[PDB]
Amino acid sequence: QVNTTMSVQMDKKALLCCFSSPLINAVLITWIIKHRHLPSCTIAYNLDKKTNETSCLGRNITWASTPDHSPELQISAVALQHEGTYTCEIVTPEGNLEKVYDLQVLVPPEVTYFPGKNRTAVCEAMAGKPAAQISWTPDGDCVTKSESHSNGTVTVRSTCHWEQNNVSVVSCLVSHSTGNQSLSIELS
Ligand SMILES: *[C@@H]1O[C@H](CO)[C@@H](O)[C@H](O)[C@H]1NC(C)=O
Ligand SMILES: *[C@@H]1O[C@H](CO)[C@@H](O)[C@H](O)[C@H]1NC(C)=O
Ligand SMILES: *[C@@H]1O[C@H](CO)[C@@H](O)[C@H](O)[C@H]1NC(C)=O
Ligand SMILES: *[C@@H]1O[C@H](CO)[C@@H](O)[C@H](O)[C@H]1NC(C)=O
Ligand SMILES: *[C@@H]1O[C@H](CO)[C@@H](O)[C@H](O)[C@H]1NC(C)=O
Repeated sequence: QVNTTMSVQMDKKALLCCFSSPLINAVLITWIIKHRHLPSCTIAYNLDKKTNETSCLGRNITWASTPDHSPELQISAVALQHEGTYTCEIVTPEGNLEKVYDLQVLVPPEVTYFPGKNRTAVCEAMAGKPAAQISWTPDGDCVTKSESHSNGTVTVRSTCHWEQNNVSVVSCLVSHSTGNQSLSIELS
């Protein structure tokens, strides 16, 4: 329930801090990783016996470094499969402690822009997470179509037409939390 929401972009490295203190007497540290559909996996470290185990092979999930006073999980390269709950269960001589992360994966859209026939322009934001928002300058008569994909990404495709014959150059803004992208299009 009490958790840290964390947003990480595709292909970037993510670091999930369990705690950072020389005072916490951790005997065993376990990360439990849960997904909506994908099966769960675990990385565990025995600080007493200096031994470790993993059921996360092929998921690019490891200990950032050997855990001591700053136990930290590392995702070397974030991918859609990484979205889920990351729970750090700490066993100390006094009892149990926990740190929960809710990891969200952001996918930047792949954009394209092009003029069409009869003073139309097309702006597309391919497979973004969340869906990108497309806006035009100046205002046109547009049709925007969004397609949700099974991986959680959304493709947005916009086609406009401008009445005013004083309009020769149009601008498309593709807004996204990972960064805005805009380009101007010369009408036919
Ligand atoms: C994390 O906390 C937020 C805000 O309270 C909540 O919306 C979300 O569902 C929680 N997630 C988990 C995995 O507990
Ligand atoms: C964890 O286990 C793997 C496989 O047994 C090992 O290669 C790795 O060095 C261990 N990690 C740490 C932080 O000791
Ligand atoms: C693991 O990450 C590396 C880059 O650090 C990447 O080349 C590889 O394809 C990734 N493997 C999986 C299964 O995600
Ligand atoms: C998500 O699905 C779309 C549509 O199949 C695909 O174009 C895109 O490459 C996928 N995204 C990722 C990050 O796998
Ligand atoms: C991206 O564009 C939107 C819409 O104009 C704006 O609200 C937002 O501040 C922009 N983001 C950045 C980082 O400039």
